Amino acid sequence: LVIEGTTFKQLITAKNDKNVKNTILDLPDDQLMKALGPYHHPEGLFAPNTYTDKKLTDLYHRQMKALDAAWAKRAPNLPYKDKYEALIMASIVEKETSLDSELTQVSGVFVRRLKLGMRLQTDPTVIYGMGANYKGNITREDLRTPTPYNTYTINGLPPTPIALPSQKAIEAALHPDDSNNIYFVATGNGGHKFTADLQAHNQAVQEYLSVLRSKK
Amino acid sequence: VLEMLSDAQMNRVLVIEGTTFKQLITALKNDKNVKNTILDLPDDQLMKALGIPYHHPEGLFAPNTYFFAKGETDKKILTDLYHRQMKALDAAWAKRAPNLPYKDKYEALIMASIVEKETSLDSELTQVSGVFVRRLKLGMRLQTDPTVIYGMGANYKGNITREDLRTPTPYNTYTINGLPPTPIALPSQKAIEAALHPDDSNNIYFVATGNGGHKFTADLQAHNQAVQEYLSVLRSK
Amino acid sequence: AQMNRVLVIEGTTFKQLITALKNDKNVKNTILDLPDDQLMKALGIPYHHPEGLFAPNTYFFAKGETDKKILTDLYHRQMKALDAAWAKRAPNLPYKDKYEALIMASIVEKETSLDSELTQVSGVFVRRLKLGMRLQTDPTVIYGMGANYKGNITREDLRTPTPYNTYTINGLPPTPIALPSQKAIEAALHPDDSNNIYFVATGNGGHKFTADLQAHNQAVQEYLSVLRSK
Amino acid sequence: LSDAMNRVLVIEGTTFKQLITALKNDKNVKNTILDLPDDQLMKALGIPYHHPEGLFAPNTYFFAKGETDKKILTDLYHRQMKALDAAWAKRAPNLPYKDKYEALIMASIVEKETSLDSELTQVSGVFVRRLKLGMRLQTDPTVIYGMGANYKGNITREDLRTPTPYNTYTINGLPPTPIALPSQKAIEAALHPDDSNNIYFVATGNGGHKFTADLQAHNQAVQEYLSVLRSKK
Amino acid sequence: RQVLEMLSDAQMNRVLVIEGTTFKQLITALKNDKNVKNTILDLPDDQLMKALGIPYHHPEGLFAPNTYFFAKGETDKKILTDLYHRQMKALDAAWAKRAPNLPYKDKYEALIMASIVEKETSLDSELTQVSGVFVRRLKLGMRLQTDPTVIYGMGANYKGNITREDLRTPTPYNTYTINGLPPTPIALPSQKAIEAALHPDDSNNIYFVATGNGGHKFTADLQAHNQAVQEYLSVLRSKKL
Amino acid sequence: MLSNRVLVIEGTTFKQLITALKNDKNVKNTILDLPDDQLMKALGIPYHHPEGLFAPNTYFFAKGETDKKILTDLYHRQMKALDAAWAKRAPNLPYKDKYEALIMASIVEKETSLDSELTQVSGVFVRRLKLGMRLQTDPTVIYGMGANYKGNITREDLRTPTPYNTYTINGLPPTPIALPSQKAIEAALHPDDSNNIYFVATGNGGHKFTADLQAHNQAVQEYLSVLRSKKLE
Repeated sequence: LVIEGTTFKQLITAKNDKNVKNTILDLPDDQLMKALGPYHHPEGLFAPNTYTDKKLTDLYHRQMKALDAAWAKRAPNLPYKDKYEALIMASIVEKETSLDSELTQVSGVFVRRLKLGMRLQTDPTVIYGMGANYKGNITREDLRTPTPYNTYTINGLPPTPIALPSQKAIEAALHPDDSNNIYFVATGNGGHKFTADLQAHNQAVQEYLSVLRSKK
Repeated sequence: VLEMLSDAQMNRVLVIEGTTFKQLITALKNDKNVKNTILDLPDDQLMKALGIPYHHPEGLFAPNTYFFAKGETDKKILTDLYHRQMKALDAAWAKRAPNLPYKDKYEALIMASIVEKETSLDSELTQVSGVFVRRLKLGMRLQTDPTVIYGMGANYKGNITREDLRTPTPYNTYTINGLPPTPIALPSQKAIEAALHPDDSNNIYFVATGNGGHKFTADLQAHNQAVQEYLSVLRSK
Repeated sequence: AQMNRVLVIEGTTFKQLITALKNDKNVKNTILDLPDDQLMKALGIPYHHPEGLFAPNTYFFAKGETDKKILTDLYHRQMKALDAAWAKRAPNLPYKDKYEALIMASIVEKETSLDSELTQVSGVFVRRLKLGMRLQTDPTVIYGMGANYKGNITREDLRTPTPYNTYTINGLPPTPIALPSQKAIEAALHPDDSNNIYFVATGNGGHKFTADLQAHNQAVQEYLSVLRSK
Repeated sequence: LSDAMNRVLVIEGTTFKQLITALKNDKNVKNTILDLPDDQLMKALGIPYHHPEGLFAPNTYFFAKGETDKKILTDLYHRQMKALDAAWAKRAPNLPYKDKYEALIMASIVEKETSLDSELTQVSGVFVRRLKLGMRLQTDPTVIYGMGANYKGNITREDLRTPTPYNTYTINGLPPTPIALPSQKAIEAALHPDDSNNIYFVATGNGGHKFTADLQAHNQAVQEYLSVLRSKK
Repeated sequence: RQVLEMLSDAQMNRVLVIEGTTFKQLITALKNDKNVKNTILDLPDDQLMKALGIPYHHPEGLFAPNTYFFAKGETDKKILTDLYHRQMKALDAAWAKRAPNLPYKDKYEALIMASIVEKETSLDSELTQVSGVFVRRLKLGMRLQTDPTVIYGMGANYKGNITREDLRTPTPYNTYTINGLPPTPIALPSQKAIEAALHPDDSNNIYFVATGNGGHKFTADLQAHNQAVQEYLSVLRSKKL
Repeated sequence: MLSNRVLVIEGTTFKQLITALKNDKNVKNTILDLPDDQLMKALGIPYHHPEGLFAPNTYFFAKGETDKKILTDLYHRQMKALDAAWAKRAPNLPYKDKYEALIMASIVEKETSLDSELTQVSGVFVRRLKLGMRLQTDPTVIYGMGANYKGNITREDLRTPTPYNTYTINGLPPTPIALPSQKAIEAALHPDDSNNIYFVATGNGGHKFTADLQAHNQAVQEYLSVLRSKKLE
């Protein structure tokens, strides 16, 4: 139905079914958030799972229930002011990995960065900020252009989520791993290599280059 | 392939997460399709028969739904499950987090079995491991009931008593310091990964809520608040 | 007839070819298991090590033919191609003799899959040699690791001074590292006119070539993004 | 192979006019605008160039029987500009082309000067260097093209002596337009010349050429080729 | 004149590698030599074999025992590469001239057997005999049952004792539990041991045991072997007091 | 559930399959160069000739696997198919045993490319057998000539008596002539309800089936005209 990591817009169009008619679906999103019954932007507020126009409503409740549960049992000394920032981070974490085993590790990388004052420098934020201007490839001019969601230029979390996060992604966002790693790069054989200093990261990226050549 | 992912027409062997080696032994002894070559070995003689350099076999065979040729020898299957489990354990050890209190990967497997038997929700795996990991670093005894059951062994009739908790076995983490001598169950790859990637927290206590989860805490007064609360809730049902 | 076919594909090793003839019923094994020095002496080839000296192509031979005839003919075809290309070669090339050209042809072969880019790759390496820079080409490191190569290279691998490691050695490796094609040899002898000394895959089938490390690093980042989307 | 059956094969080195005549004499292709003057044809096809030469890619094309000419040619033009844009984007530095059109012109010259792929880069080099040194390209296909209709399959000494806009013995630099339809390999070669000092070359008679940087070696080679070509026939 | 000049060669450094030694002993002895420059001695063994150009994965048995002479200040890589070349020269010479119907797949198996034979005897006169016993055993499917192999397999786990429990534990090198040759050599064999591995003696003997007075007794049936073992037990037991 | 991709195509010969196994790095060779009698002895197959006994399909076998497992499994798969089809066969068929059905299946397989027509071809041959007519099928003549087949057939080839020549012998050939698919086996055992005893290729895909010689000859004339028209250059 709605798979973790998908866009809100992705769910909005999938408006193209017999069972759901276009009642409030083509309304502007701000006025639509007013109409649906409390966030200004709709991204991240609907729970991905394998489950009338109103049903979105059930998913929202299912999503907020999940977040509330996760926020209630959350870990101490987290750099989140409120549950919304945790949801933003959960979205960031979700699209940065496909393996559950690494969720906490990814979360750690970003959580620690926030506490250390570092920019998150995660590509999905910029891809999201450009949206329809994304041509399947990222260049230096893309990363240097200040967007509201550009985590290479801004400090801290972006204003909103960038995708629909899962319950596992929320819990991971609220339970980072105990490590010093603040970098990670795909291994090329499935997964990521996490590191704590830039030189180790560049070694890992070079390893990723070699495996990717070998995979050719 | 996507069915190689779920490890012709053949026999379907299943190893369930949290299960003991011995249960697997009985399940193969109760399968026609596997030939009984070595199922009644003493554990020392069986570890020698399979080539496994460990003295005791617990925890060394990976839970998963596998397919084996109808008629396969038992040793074939046991060796392959051993190789798969050690593949997972070596992989997890290679990418482990720093400053872990494990002398070697065997201790990681031990704790992975403990964590596996102590938790029901994957979301809490890292947390449970953390509580135990921190305890090991802080010198606290693990005080986990599944270890006590394992230590009682044949003397376990599906229920434990206060005398059971006070009775010194080699596996009783209320009486011994540190990890027990061997694993106490067959851990999943997720439990091994959790054992090697504890969460960033101060909690060193936890107790079940009753709906599959637990309340985690960092101080004994808060732990005791939560436990008396759970005792009250669980008694009523 | 349906006479025996021995297929030699470009980029394969001599060892692969030796095993391929040793696993053929139709080919007689007279000298196939000899050490390389004695084997080259047995065939009359004046080189000490056999890599790169046998031309890749699809050959047909009579069932029961000798290994020595087959290898002599492959050596003669490769040397025909090499002498021809060397005779018409470009000026000012940094090769002492045709053997060094063959080494470079093997490197180029294993470093590229599109014909259109062969000369450019050759240029990159030719220039590096004229500039005194190390070639820093991974296929040589793979060859140096040999049987210990499992499809991945580690930092300890790149630092290991093997005889073929172009990150640690200066110049060309001691021998070729594969069986090069004719076009790869021609490219070795006709580098392109450019200042580029770096290249990295684009992700869309080709490579991006550059002359400075900053541009190369931008290109590598672009490749990382492209591979991420797919 | 390029598919959309009718097999329109356009071989590299052919002229645009040849392609137009080969399509007007094809039963399977509908003839709508092939007999219009070329300026009107370029306006009708949407192409922004004044002259059509070199802008339609040689290849083995398979269309639907009964296809319109405009589709066939628009597809060929778009394919050529795809190749040309890609090649210009990845081109070598310090090239003497002001824009991609000059590169395509040069690709046509190179294509008409060689039959072996092995030599394309070398041919391009010889000419590219010449452009940089101010030397005239002195390539005969250009003069043939400049004579145009007055070319009956034979060239005379005064033909080479007569100044046409396409005569590279009399003009300095490149001719005003391409002289043939260049292949993808020829465009790439034009944009990636070889590193050599050679500025002369002459055919061997077996399909290849001898390249050199000095006139005397060139002259030895030219006489040898002259002898072989006379003695053969 | 210069015939005896060649004790071995490469005022002068005098490296000496003894028969029966392990690779590891040689590397440590090169690290504790002032005159040998340590450029690559501290590498892992796989990467070290690759650094030297050696195509074998494991370094054991590939460096020839002899008393050599190198320039004072010589690099380790020169030393090890030349010792490797000398060992492979000996091995190729012996493999090319080897006896027929031998149970070796390749020269590496011969080198493994040479290492075993080297560790199993100290008298050159008996080399051929020992190799014979092991060679014949391979043809008959019998396990070599040689203690130096199990010692090598136990590695650090060896305190000077071989017990029935030690002999019963499966190692990759345990010739009581595996059939055929171990995965790698277990020591550095000498030229004589390589040749002996490739030139077994003509007999039916498939058993042997130390005599106790220097040498071994070889036998063709187990009863003779057990009588000989009893004789060796008595001889050494008396030497205990 | 498509049974390293080892693919055996319908209508291919056994000899082709052996060569494709012998031309594989991924499959190790133990008995591929044995004579066919001795190799059938090796695999345990009780038939004297190996043709027709191995099922075409896309397999994706495990690399570095013995040929004997692969071929015994293919033999068993096709013999399972054949027994299944024989058990459910149509009544009054002129086959003495399942081997004749397999032979006919091979003939049918090599005689048609459209699945829709299998039964029809099958019918034509079955009826012919009941009426004593010769099958007069060219793939049988090709197989009978064997190594002597140069891609072309002469009238003397069709007139030369081979053991497999269905222009000269009555009934089925001694063995199959290719490896038939299961669809072909079933069609061989389920002929169509018709009186047609002739068929000829159309040249535009398919065949024209008829019940009388004059209609068949008309169809043959049309096919000859069409096929001559298609091949010009």
